Amino acid sequence: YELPEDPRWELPRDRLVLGKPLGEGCFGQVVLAEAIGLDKDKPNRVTKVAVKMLKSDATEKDLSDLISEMEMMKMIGKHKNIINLLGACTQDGPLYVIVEYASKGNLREYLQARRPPGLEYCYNPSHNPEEQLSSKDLVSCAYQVARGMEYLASKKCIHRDLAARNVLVTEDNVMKIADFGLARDIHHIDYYKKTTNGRLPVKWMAPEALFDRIYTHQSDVWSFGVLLWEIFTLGGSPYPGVPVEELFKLLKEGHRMDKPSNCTNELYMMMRDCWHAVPSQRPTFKQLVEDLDRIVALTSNQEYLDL
Amino acid sequence: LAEYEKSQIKRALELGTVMTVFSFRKSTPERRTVQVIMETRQVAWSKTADKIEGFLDIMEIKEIRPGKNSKDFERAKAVRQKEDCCFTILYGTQFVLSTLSLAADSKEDAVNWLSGLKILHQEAMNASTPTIIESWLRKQIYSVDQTRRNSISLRELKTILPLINFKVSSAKFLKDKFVEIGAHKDELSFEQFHLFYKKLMFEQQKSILDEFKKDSSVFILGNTDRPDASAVYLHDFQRFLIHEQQEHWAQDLNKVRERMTKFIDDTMRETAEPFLFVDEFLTYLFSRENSIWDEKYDAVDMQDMNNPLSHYWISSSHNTYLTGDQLRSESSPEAYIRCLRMGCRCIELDCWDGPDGKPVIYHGWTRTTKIKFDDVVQAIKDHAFVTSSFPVILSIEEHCSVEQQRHMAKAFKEVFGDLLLTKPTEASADQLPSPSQLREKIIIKHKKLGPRGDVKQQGELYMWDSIDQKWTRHYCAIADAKLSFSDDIELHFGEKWFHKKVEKRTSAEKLLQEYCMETGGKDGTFLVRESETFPNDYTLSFWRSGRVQHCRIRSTMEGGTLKYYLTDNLTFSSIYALIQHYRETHLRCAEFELRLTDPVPNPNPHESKPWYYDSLSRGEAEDMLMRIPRDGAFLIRKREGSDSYAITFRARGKVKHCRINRDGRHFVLGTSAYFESLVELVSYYEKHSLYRKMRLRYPVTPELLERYNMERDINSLYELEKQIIEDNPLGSLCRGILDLNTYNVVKAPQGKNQKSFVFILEPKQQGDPPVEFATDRVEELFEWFQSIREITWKNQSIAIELSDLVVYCKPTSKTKDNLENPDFREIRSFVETKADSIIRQKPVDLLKYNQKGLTRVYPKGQRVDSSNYDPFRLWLCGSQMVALNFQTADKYMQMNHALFSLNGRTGYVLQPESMRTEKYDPMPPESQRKILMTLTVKVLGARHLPKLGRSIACPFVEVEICGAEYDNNKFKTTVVNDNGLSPIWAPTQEKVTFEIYDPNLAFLRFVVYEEDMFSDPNFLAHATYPIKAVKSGFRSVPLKNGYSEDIELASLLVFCEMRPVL
Repeated sequence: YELPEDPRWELPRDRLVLGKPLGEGCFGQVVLAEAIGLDKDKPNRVTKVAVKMLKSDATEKDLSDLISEMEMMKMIGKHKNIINLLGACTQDGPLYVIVEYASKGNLREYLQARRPPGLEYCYNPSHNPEEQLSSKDLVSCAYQVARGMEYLASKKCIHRDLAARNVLVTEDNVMKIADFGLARDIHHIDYYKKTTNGRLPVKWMAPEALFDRIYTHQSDVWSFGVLLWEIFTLGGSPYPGVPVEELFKLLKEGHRMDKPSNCTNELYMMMRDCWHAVPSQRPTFKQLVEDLDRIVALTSNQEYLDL
Repeated sequence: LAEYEKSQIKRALELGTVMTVFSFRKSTPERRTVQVIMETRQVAWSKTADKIEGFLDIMEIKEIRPGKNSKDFERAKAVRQKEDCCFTILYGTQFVLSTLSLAADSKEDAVNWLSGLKILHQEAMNASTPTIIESWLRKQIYSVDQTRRNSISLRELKTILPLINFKVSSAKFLKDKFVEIGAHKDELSFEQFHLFYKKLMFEQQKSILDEFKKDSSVFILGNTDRPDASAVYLHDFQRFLIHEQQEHWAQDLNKVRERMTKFIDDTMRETAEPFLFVDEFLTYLFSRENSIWDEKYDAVDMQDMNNPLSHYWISSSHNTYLTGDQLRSESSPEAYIRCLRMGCRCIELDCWDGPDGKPVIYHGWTRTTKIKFDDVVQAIKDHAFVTSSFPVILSIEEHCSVEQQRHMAKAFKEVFGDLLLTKPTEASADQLPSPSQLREKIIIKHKKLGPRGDVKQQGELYMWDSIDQKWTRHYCAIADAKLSFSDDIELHFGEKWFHKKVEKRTSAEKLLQEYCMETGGKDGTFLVRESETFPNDYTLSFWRSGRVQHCRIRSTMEGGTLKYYLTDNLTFSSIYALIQHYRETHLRCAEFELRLTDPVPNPNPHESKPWYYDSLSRGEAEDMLMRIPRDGAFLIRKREGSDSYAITFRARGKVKHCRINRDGRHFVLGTSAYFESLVELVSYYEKHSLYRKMRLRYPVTPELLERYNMERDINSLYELEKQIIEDNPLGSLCRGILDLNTYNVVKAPQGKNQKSFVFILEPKQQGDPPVEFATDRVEELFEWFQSIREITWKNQSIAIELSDLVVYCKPTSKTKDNLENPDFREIRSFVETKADSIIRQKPVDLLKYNQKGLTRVYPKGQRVDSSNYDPFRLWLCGSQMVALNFQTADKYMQMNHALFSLNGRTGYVLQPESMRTEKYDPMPPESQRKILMTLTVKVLGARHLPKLGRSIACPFVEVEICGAEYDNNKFKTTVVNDNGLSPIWAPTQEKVTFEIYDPNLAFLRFVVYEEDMFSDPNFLAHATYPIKAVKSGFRSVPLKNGYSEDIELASLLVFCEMRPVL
């Protein structure tokens, strides 16, 4: 195959040194690599990046899927609260996608690694008392993710797999949405074959996407409500002890997950709003952004000069 | 002219008029209002009346000329303006005179312009010292801000102390002086400043007067030398002049009264006994009228102009056309004009071939430009006799074709007429005439017909270096199977307000707090930082009108884009928009209405600079310094364990470490220079010199350090080094010397390194790196390549007319080195080496030839640096045409100006009769030498030493006797620290004894140097005087820059006593 070159994203292959792989999907791999001269004004600067590449036995459809994925990153643009494409190596070698690197991984495991004592399933020797996330930290993380979906929906992007696994934590803890812009065909995804083998986020989807496969930004709002539930369960598994088979009748009967122990009532009503049965009455991400900013301003207990 | 008339003339000059300004920098002229300012005595030209754009000191104006006869009016723009209205003014303290060219709108205005400028010039030259002190203080006030205001605040004063080269000791006695002078609320009216100024000098340097009174002497001062002002009484003052200063005209009291009346120049002081204050007496003792230099020699001595011309030292110059080095110097007629107005009376023309036929002038086989000959001679006439009407001697090193000499002589005669000398003045005489007899005449010196009536490659080339990775233009020459080349011939993130990683809000509030309190305390002033508490949001942490507060820059997304907004009242994209709109228009909270002032820079921006190392120990720093061969290399390093910094550099091939400390936010170098930022430090020292004459040119970064390690060999200059210097034709400019024998040149067809024409050195030893000189022209490349190639392997010449024109000063080499049979009509053209050989061998014979014959000496071509040689011995033997380069400034050159000041800078100086006697010998041995006059000198203090660079001077003084080897004695004065304006040399240090054997020709030379942070003396100012012109007493030497121009208020007090040996 051949790929037309784009001078704006094309980076020399020899300036990138691959390192230890970070995570492997069903078809593609991501590695932590070092890119030299990402800043055109600073050709000698080394940047830690995440490089995605196909497998050795990858098929042509996966190649087209990665081409579409890089193109979607290019059209959506740049935003702090999403993973941002930095460039691509398309000529004279395997297709490499150079994007930003998150040192602290996805927010589910990051939150799970910060659970306070008495809440742990097992003892964590890596517990640091100086990094414990206050309520302000959870509300700020939620605000950052909501800002990310506002940017995506502003670009007409439906994540379709919004999850705590699907947002990364930078070294600066700054939330960055991952796995967005995936034009993944909804042809046939089984409800009964776990992820990395093709399970839909059935515990993350809204009923319209669950039954009629209606994926929308309101489904995105529902999944972000699931994110809030997980965050205030500290990366908790949605619907604990609920089988996938019973999820259909539970959501159809209007059942919703309970109040997290350390979660306030206002945020709880926000979760109720995100989980409204009717998508049209579900709140839009801009209003979630403003409400979360207000909760942040109230929680941060810092004076600010109302101009 | 009447005085009522003067009123209108000056007032008109004071009101000013729109006046067309020309200069070489702008092809299109600028309409700008020009007005004279009495208070500054500056003729300033600007657009807006609030601020004056260009400065022009009236005193440094050396002449005013009408018409369009200046280098500026060649843009063919003033052509529209009539000849009469146009003029130009020449000024400055450099051999090239910076010019201000003006085009008028009506003639009468132009005439009044020139008239007023002239009259102002004479009054300024006549102006009393306190008045000019007032003008200078006013100049400082005009400088501190361009609003021309008449007030100063505390902060402007403190920033003004460096301007006056005075250091504030602790800033706590300064407010005390404020209390004493009565000024309050940190404001200064003009006269409060004037009084404070006087008080500063007086309190600083009252020990001068403390020694002045001394004891065992006529009563001049009483015990009221306390800072309390006390009066100088007229009878006491004339007592002082008659006894201490030994002034004959001081015998009359009325003269003394007139002198006080002039010097004080106060219309309030109309008392029958005007009185000088004790501090005013100090100002007198530093003022010009108390110069050591005796006025009586200013009047050209006519009776001394009756001797035959063979008995006069003459003002002559060597290849004057060169305004700089003999090589690569612009040649302009203004060089000749300034030369003649100096008082030269013998000038050199090295005419060469004329392109269209009319000859030109340029130093032979060099790149100095060409100027047409007709302009040269026209300028010669138009300034031949204006300052001195005595005869001039134009010397011709003819080199053109016969027809071109014919045209040259024809132009001579047509433009000179009677001014030229075309017939002997005394046909039957057997000797040179008196200079008086040759007044208003022009002598042409040039090779005549024979006894029977019948008669290297150089250029600016290119240097490609892998280290520098750029092409540098270096001057290059070839000789002795080697080549020499000289030195070189020549937006949030990056803005100051953006501070990126700041530790905390408390830290930023502090940083702004110290920034405000040390200076510039403003209301609502800002500091842009990053919130450690709020994500994805900036922070405009702002001082609040005597306080500091913190508020984050609000941030929201809108339209998919960042909206760096603020409460929705104001939202923008580039932080610049909000910052500015908040600067002019106050931000409005329900609490207040406040703007933004200070965009403080980063605390350590130098970090982002590659040349800056974070923590580099001394030994490793030395290691990288020794690895790097280049001179001009520098690197800065934070000294471990201390907040202080160090800068390391290779110069002379020696590594050197300089320690820099920090006071407040300023970084202090040594103990004097205060620079805000290290980036500012390097940016400044790139365009100036720090050590010796070395400048910080080459940054030392590891990324360039590998490329250093790639190639580490550059051939270098290696008093044996001085021997190599004199050997190579490029002289002291030869930075790089390379044996061209070791290289086998091959011409690069296409060249390399992005240049059109280059050629390959290809050394014999293949490991030697190439050099690859490049040219401008392909033909130049071919010429150079073939040049190195052979390196590896009735009338005859003079046109009859011009030869007829010479009547005196005949060039004869027929006698060769023999001096026998001196005839009055001949000239001997000597070069310094052979001249000195003759002087060492047969000095008496040189003297005997001289008293009849003419002796012309010029420096060798090996001094392409225009450095003047040692000519004192030449006058001691009486050499007549001691031709020098006026475009330089060396000790010997100031000896020239000292000698030729006498006789009203008319260029002639009658030799003493005793040296003209047959019995006397020029060079006397030890036995014949007999001390003739003892001369005791004690310098005391100085005033207004100028400022060289950002470093405040630490001055000392050298007083010495420029003269013969037996006459050569020096004296240094204990250097003082951080005291430029009002320094005191040791009141305790003793007087120095000079013995003078030959007073009729010997020079008193005062010089002032400053001890740098490297303890290296540098040139501040000089004063050279013929000892015959030295007066006695306590007198103020008026100081003078290297180019023989006086500096305002520059003076050293010195007590000089000349006792003849009896």
